[PDB]
Amino acid sequence: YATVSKTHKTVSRAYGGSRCANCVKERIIRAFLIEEQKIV
Amino acid sequence: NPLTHSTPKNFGIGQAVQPKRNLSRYVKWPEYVRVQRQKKILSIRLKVPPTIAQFQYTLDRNTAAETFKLFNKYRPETAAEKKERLTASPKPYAVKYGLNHVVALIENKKAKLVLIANDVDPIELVVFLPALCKKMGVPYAIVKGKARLGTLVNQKTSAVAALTEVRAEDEAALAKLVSTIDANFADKYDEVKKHWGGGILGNKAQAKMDKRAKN
Amino acid sequence: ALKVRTSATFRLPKTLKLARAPKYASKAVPHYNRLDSYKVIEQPITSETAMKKVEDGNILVFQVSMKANKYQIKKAVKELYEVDVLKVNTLVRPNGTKKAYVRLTADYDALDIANRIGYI
Amino acid sequence: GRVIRNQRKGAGSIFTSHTRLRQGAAKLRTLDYAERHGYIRGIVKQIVHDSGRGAPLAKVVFRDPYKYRLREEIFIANEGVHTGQFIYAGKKASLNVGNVLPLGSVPEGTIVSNVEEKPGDRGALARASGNYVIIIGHNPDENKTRVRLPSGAKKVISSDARGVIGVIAGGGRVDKPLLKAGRAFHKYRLKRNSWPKTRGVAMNPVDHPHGGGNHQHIGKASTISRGAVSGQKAGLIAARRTGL
RNA sequence: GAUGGGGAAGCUCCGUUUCAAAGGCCUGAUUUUAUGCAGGCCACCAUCGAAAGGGAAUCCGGUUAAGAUUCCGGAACCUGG
RNA sequence: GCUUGUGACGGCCCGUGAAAAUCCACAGGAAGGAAUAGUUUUCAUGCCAGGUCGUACUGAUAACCGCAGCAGGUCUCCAAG
RNA sequence: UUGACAUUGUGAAGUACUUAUUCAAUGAAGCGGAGCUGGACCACGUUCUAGCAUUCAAGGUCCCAUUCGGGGCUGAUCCGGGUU
Ligand SMILES: [Cl-]
Ligand SMILES: [Mg+2]
Ligand SMILES: [Mg+2]
Ligand SMILES: [Mg+2]
Ligand SMILES: [Mg+2]
Ligand SMILES: [Mg+2]
Ligand SMILES: [Mg+2]
Ligand SMILES: [Mg+2]
Ligand SMILES: [Mg+2]
Ligand SMILES: [Mg+2]
Ligand SMILES: [Mg+2]
Repeated sequence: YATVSKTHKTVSRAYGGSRCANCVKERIIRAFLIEEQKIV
Repeated sequence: NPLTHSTPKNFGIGQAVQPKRNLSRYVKWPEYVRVQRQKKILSIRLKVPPTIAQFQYTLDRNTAAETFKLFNKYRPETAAEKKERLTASPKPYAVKYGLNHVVALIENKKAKLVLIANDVDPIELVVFLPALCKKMGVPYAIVKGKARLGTLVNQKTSAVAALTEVRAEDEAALAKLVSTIDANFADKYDEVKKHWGGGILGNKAQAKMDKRAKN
Repeated sequence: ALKVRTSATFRLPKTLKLARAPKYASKAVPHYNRLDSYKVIEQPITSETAMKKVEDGNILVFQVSMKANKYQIKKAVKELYEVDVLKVNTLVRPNGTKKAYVRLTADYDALDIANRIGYI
Repeated sequence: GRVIRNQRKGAGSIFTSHTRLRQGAAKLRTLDYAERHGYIRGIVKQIVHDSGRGAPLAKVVFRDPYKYRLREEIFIANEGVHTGQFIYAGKKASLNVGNVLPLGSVPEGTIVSNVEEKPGDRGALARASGNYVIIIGHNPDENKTRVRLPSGAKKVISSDARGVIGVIAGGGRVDKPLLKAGRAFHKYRLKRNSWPKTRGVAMNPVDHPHGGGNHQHIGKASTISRGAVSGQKAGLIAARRTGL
């Protein structure tokens, strides 16, 4: 992995080469809803 | 004002990471530090025999300064002025020091005032002096600091200091100090001999005992 | 007041360290170069197989000291024989000596070097 | 005679525990400020098998109060605990399965497991699968708590000792017969070298106190006193009674 | 299997992070010379242990009496700078 | 079809079937930065260097061990009709 | 294994204390006492959710001598240095 370019090792999104798209989607939905519940 | 905002942090249990606080009470000190601190505590927790307990009383700051003021006027000759004298001389007046030297002076009733250090680690060296001075009628004062006594004799430590002869212009000052010093040490030696020191409790044990007595 | 200690762990303090200033020399006479060019290159090897590599392969064969590496062999040949070296291959012979295959650059001919050294 | 089998085990050469595949020592958190005053929330990451242990283990992640990182704790999982569940540990934790509470902050008849004998030893009692501790009394003036142990014994423990609400998972394991020597072999392959066992009466007198004779028999009473020495304690040690 | 420590008349025994003040890489500060001095970071604390476990990177053709994925020709690749 | 590699699955356990070096990504946003000028050596091309030790041969009814050129013993890969 | 003596001290009456000794834990983090605030002697920032939490902390206020920033107090109550 040290010889290849970075474009082969990541995806143009948050948590690109760490978490898949569905898990990133769950993180965002959970973050928004929980913080809204905190205010109320 | 329109850009800066106030965001106080919550430092309760389960909240944000705790800030940096002073933890000097909880420092794991080196072994030698703990031993010298625990040695101080242990000698206070136990009952102290009167012969040792008499050394907890020291001359207070006021007349101790007057005492050292008189003794500083009889400094022993230094090596620098030793050469000048050697290269026909008036009779010298100086402070006598040295444990063996001073003890012999006391036994011959030649010492007029004896200063005793209160922090001699081999305490046996100096523990018998108050009784010896009392027996021989030589006034004595337990003073604070073996390093301070050494300063006026050009030594690191001295552990004892004595005046045997004084100039005629300082006899009045010496006589006044003897009266004050006698009232603090020589006159009260009889009852201090019957008092046991120590027995002090720790901070937490003291509060626990007070709480138990209260309720 | 006292120092504020944010950590409960006590560490050994950093103290000044002085460099050595000896009052007499350790040996007072430095040793000369233990591996000079004459000690690296011991003697050429003139076996018939070695001679074939000279004329054909443009390669000089030498017996070298057991303590010399390829850097020292290349340096020794350049100053002893005023030639450029392409690469050096070495091996330890079954009799306990080291043999080096030294190949010169294209600008030099090994045969002309060999007869100048004295062996043909 | 020679050194008998049970004496040789103390040297610990070939009789040590086989711990290559162990997940780690199963312990509670270290008793800290958050535990003794409030509560701290942890998250169950996974429930995994541990070699040589019948009961499953739970991996619970807590946040470090004093610096920014995560801390990993290995617990013995109780029945009902699942991945993604929040675990609350402390003096003010709720009375729910999987929560860790002091024994003095729970009502009478509570079922607990992984109970501390002393505050801060991180769990000593009721660790095997299907076992639990019943709390049967409180002594607030003496700060003590009376409990019942899986063996049936009654013990008095400090009220500051911690425990986990619920029963250790994996119960009912010993009700299934092993049914053959092969499964016994694999059971102890990951515990220690204590299987198979040779009967003493099948040995020679040099090997065992039960050895020898023209018939296979013990020859003297197998009840051995507590005061006997090593090499003699083979059989029923300090037996109060025998028989069915 | 050293060290710190504790045993043992002693040869030596225990123990491997242990009741220890246990160690060094990013750079700032200096243009007297090379590293004194300033915040912070990190506390993991010897070492040995696999030519079948883990692991950066090479291939084909030709060549000798006996050498080659090691030499020759051609064509590649990795690491450090 | 044979040998071998591999993929998606299924059966089995009171057995659920190593560790570490090492490499990469992300979160974070300390600093560093342009207009007559700077930055990227995770894009392309170009330059230099890569030490030390092993390397022949037998591997067995004759090169190993059994007193020996002993019908014994001694781990493994390739496998045509 | 049992008794005696030594280690071995301190206070009361017909068990109590602490300092020796012993056990255990923590890269010795929040102990003891008091004082605020609340409630009725107790509490005094966290419980629908597999998210997130780090740069002497933002803010408030007091200094430097304005430049790119630095220094106190407060935020985060005092007291005793007995790690628990
Ligand atoms: Cl046996
Ligand atoms: Mg070689
Ligand atoms: Mg038999
Ligand atoms: Mg027998
Ligand atoms: Mg018998
Ligand atoms: Mg050893
Ligand atoms: Mg090694
Ligand atoms: Mg060959
Ligand atoms: Mg070969
Ligand atoms: Mg042989
Ligand atoms: Mg032989």
